[PDB]
Amino acid sequence: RNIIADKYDEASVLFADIVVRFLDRLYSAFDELVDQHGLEKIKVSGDSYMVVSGVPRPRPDHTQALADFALDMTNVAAQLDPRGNVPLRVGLATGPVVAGVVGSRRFFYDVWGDAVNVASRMESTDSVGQIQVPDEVYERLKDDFVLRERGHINVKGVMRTWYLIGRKV
Repeated sequence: RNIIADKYDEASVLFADIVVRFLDRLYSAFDELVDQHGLEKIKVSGDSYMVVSGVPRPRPDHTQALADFALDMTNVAAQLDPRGNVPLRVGLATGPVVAGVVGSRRFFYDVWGDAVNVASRMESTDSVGQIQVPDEVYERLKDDFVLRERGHINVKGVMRTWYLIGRKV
């Protein structure tokens, strides 16, 4: 009741692993590749890379479409590392799969109110480089913080706003 699942008698699957800054560099190029070849990257846990061909969108040439992808992928991994040293393992199969959507559930903290609205509008009308604030936060900071007025903006009425310069040292 939480999974929509569809059988595919034949698709093509690719797993890669290479296998902080370095990882993200490669993977961007792989993502670009996936988009170039018009293929589908599947989210998987723990640093391994997975691309599918023929799913969700069937392709008469699904295996070879993937094979071509794999060949580019090695040519990118090839160079493009740390010192002079990228070790990429890549695996391909073609056969039946099941594909579809998993209905997981998450729990997040969230906040609502006028303060959220006021904060939103303070950001989106802020002057670049500044921290913009209403009267209410000004009142709370004036003693310990130094602030300079901006003036009266229409906030989707009319409010006075201040820039927050810094602490008082």
